[PDB]
Amino acid sequence: PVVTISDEPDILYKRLSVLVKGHDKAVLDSYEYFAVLAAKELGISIKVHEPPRKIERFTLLQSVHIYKKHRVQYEMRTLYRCLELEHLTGSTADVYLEYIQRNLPEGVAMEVTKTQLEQLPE
Amino acid sequence: HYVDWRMWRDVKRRKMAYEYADERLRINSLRKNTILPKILQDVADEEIAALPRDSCPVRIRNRCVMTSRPRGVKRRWRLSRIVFRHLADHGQLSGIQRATW
Amino acid sequence: SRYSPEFKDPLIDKEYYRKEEKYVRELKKTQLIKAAPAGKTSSVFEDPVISKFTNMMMIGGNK
Amino acid sequence: ALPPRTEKMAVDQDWPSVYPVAAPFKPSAVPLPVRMGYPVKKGVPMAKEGNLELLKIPNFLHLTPVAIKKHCEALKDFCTEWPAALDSDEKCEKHFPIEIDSTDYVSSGPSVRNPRARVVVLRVKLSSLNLDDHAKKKLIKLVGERYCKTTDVLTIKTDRCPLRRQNYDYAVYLLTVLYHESWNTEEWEKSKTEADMEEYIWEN
Amino acid sequence: KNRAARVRVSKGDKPVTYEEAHAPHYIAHRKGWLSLHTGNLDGEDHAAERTVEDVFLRKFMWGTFPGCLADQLVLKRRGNQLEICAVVLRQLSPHKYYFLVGYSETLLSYFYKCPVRLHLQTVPSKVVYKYL
Amino acid sequence: EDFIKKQIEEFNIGKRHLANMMGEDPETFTQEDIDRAIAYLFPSGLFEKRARPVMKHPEQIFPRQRAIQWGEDGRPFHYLFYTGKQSYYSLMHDVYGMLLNLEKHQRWLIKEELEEMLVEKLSDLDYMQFIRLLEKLLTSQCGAAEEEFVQRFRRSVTLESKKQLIEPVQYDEQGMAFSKSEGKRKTAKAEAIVYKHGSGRIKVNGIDYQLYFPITQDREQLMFPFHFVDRLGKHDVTCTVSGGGRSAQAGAIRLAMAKALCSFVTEDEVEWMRQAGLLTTDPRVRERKKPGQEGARRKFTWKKR
Amino acid sequence: SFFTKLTADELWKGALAETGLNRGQIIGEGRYGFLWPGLNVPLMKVQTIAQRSKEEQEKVEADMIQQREEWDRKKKMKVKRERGWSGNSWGGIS
RNA sequence: CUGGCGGUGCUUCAUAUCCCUCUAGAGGAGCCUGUUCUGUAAUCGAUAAACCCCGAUCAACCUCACCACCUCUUGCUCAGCCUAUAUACCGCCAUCUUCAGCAAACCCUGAUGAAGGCUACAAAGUAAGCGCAAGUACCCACGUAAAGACGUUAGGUCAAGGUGUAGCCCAUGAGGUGGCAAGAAAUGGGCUACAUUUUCUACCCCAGAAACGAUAGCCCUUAUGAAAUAAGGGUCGAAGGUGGAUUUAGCA
Ligand SMILES: [Mg+2]
Ligand SMILES: [Mg+2]
Ligand SMILES: [Mg+2]
Ligand SMILES: [Mg+2]
Ligand SMILES: [Mg+2]
Ligand SMILES: [Mg+2]
Ligand SMILES: [Mg+2]
Ligand SMILES: [Mg+2]
Repeated sequence: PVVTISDEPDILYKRLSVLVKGHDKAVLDSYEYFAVLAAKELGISIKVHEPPRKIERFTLLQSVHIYKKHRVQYEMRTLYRCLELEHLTGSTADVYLEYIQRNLPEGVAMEVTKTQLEQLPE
Repeated sequence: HYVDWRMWRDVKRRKMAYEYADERLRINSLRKNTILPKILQDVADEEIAALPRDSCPVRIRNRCVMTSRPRGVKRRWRLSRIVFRHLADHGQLSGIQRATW
Repeated sequence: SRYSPEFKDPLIDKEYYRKEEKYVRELKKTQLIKAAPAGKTSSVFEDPVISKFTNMMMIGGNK
Repeated sequence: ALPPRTEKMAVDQDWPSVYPVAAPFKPSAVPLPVRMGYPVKKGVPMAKEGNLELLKIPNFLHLTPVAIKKHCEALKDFCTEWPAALDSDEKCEKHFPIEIDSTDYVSSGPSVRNPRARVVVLRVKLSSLNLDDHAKKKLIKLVGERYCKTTDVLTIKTDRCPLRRQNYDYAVYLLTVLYHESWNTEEWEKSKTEADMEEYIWEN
Repeated sequence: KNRAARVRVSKGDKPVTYEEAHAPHYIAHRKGWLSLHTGNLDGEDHAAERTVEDVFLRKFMWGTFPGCLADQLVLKRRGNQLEICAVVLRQLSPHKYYFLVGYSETLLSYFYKCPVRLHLQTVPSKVVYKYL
Repeated sequence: EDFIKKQIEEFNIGKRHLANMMGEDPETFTQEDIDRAIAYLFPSGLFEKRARPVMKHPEQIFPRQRAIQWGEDGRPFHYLFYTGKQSYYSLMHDVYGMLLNLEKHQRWLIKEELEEMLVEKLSDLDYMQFIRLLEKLLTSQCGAAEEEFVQRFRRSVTLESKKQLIEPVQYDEQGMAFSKSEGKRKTAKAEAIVYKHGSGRIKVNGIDYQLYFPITQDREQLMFPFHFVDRLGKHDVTCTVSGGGRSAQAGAIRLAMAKALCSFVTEDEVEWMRQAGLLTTDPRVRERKKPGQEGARRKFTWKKR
Repeated sequence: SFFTKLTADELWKGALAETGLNRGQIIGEGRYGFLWPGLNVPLMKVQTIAQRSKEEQEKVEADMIQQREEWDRKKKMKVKRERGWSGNSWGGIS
């Protein structure tokens, strides 16, 4: 529980675009609720939307060997849950990512965060 | 420790094809070209032909992974749907399941 | 069955509504309504004879 | 018989301390008898003693809302506060409008590397840096898909290299070389043409 | 007659477990997800290797525990590991269980360079759910 | 019967635990807290209303096994035990006696609800005879107490959703409120912005309806709202289009215009229009190429050979 | 190869064909001649690390095979069945 | 007595279904696609619902485990086994399945025979268990999705793995170039077009005339490359003649 604050220059994220992909709705809702709770505890606002799924179906034969009459329907889903943040120090963002990844749902609930640095000029 | 010999065939083909690629791409680019007469083009053709057999991605046949079963195999998953279909039925695949719509 | 057992077609009649009947109107209101089609648009120019003639003359679904 | 801290656990205990480390459900140490299972025509969901549906769940018992709040209040340190930069990203654009994008995906398994999420641009404003004002009549058209109609987003994108720090170094070197080779104009800088004018320059 | 995972009825005296008593289409209705990995997304890589590792570890844990499994396993992924939630059947002694668990953990750590720490759930009687 | 009490005690202990241990310290926490907990720390990843974790009162979810009607020494307390389903036969006898007395003087529920309230089996002909007896008692001219006790079972009928209300007209910008509606028809979209009174022209992003519908039937379809309302030229529009083709876009624009007009039209005309059907969408999408077939709908040709 | 590996109950059902287990292979004692503090020695009371010769392990395997053969012989144990009226029939049997 | 079967009697249903009505295509020629196989040094398994635009979602070689030529005993696997066995299975899938029953445990009846057990103004039937049912997803619970139960077809698969018996032990195995991708003989299906809105043009629904189809070659072999099947670029810009029962699905 030490700040360990130094005097070196840090990076500042300009509009942290965040997006979470997930198949079903229950796991995605749990993940988004956890993320919103963490953000409120940190002190950042968010905004969500209602996008559709991604129908990437791939059909193949039903039987493993002969027979081709009837095929099989296999496909995966994904719902985009945008929770972009705004303004946050590099260390704070790193700690946030660490806390989110220490218990990220494997497979389902895939995170897609897009950082936007600045890099000081000459 | 592969099942059938076609597995070793394809493995050796892939290995000998991935061994060299820089010269292959260079000669492929030099081929289709209006610049420089056909002299250097034919020279590069003979050079690329001088390479030994096997060492060529053309001989690579994208089969399965169990015992080489090119029957509706998914290159994204490599292995055929022998066990993959079993998992999709049970539910060991995070998402890939029966299209419930 | 492509048609849903819930949704049902509407009633385009309107000339008579310009002046038992109230019960029939309430019943028509309490009905899962649908939208009208474009091909068989029951408008002022919807002549049944000419409408059927054009429908029969329809080729490749180009009413 | 009588497993440790399962049913005999003291009621009203600190729940955050019951699941400090991420672990599966383990029904042999949960005082909450959840009724998990599918009911039969004349049946009941199977008991908690052994329900694979509880294990199939990714499991979030650890880091409950109270536990999450406690962990956040604890980890409030180990960071560096940021100055009153004023939200809305308005002052950030007014001062340093530079904005290099960068993302990173997530993967599960032994491997962790994911070079796919390496998309990076080279968005650095020319008029904001203020070092080659002569390039106003040059970079306004020399670069590709730019010269917007309404807004103005000057970005000398050059993603010919992957890394980001080396990208910025190459951007600085390119700005220097552009200054050098532009303060000594080439040829058709002023004498443009007679049917293509992004900025009016004689003749016409 | 297709007969994937659904079991064909014969007599109302089939002591089937919970997971085994579920059709292969209830993955989004009643049955959950056993193993999980980003390979089954739209679209992320690392799928074939993950599936192979899962199918291998399942048989490995089933062989190391001959008959001491009340039902199928439930794989997981948290970091550079692969948690395995199992409903162990009280067969051997706890000392032997601990010894075998430690041996398997050390062997996997020194073999795949990945500490695949598993988890147990000792239950004497199998969790019979239906009498198919 | 002991299993019921054991499960009730287990549920009470679980409730006490979930109340004391968790942050929700009041033991009076309703089912909303349990639902929130299930949604958060129990991501079932499913959608079943049954397989999901449902831990509530066992009597509300369990098929309660009727306890022993008699203790020791046998002798069933009820005087109608050998008749099978003592409650049903007792109710039938009571109804018969009431009918006999009332003669000497001179919607219903579902089987599932009755079975849940009690625990006795029931068939179809028995329920039919019960309904017949109820109708006889109701239409046989009776007193008041018996009729009220019989109608007590006839609970609410549920009758909601019927007529239409005014759409968002938006009383801003100027006194002439302008509405904003939308229309959809077979994967189509079209937002219409019809203004209030103002004879001039029906525009569409600068283009008039005359320059947008070269067909006569399209003109009639676009005019149907005004043709019915009788207000030909009195409102301006700036409708937009996004997606579709020809007839789909025409129908979407028609629906949007009808909604924008109903937003400021007499309630009678709005109801007549809703009856006409020009205020909703007809879900009719193109065919879907079946995977176990060849064409769109034609199955395999010589599959039988 | 590994892809040619699956369960054993399925293979048993297939070999049996009636349509239209690790007893001898111990799990505790290592199948390779070796001694450990766990089992085969005083249960943690001379706890050390030793190794047995391959000949000893071969002898142990032969002993397990002999135990399997003894179990098979026990399976061949005959029984007494009183004959009812007719030989090998349930006539006057009790 | 149970079942099968009847050009077997009576009664009720079929709502694209079985007919009384209607649509585009096969019953006219060329390219691709298969099969039994004569060429052969060239797997060919099913060969009437259950098999072929199935490896084909592609036969320059990779597909090809077949021989012309060389190889080996540790056989990359404590092998290959595609050498027979799938009419010996696990496993997988197909019609009936356009269905509604299928059964453990009991009771009654047939002078106690194989067997049957239905009449709600009620004559012996009670029925946990599975399925229809029911329940659940995207856009709802609809439309689209999952299931279509016991069982005939000894339905097909050693051809994804092992598999009841036999064997190659110095191969009956696979590995290095070559090949089968034209039809002795029979033929379904995808495209080219069989003509007047076919082929050509403007108004982004303001009209007519001759009364149209490189279908394949040759090189760069595209897409690659040791080596080239419909080709992006130079030669077919024409020629065929809606066909008789029958046939496929279709209530918007
Ligand atoms: Mg169709
Ligand atoms: Mg005898
Ligand atoms: Mg062979
Ligand atoms: Mg067979
Ligand atoms: Mg069917
Ligand atoms: Mg289904
Ligand atoms: Mg189903
Ligand atoms: Mg066969």
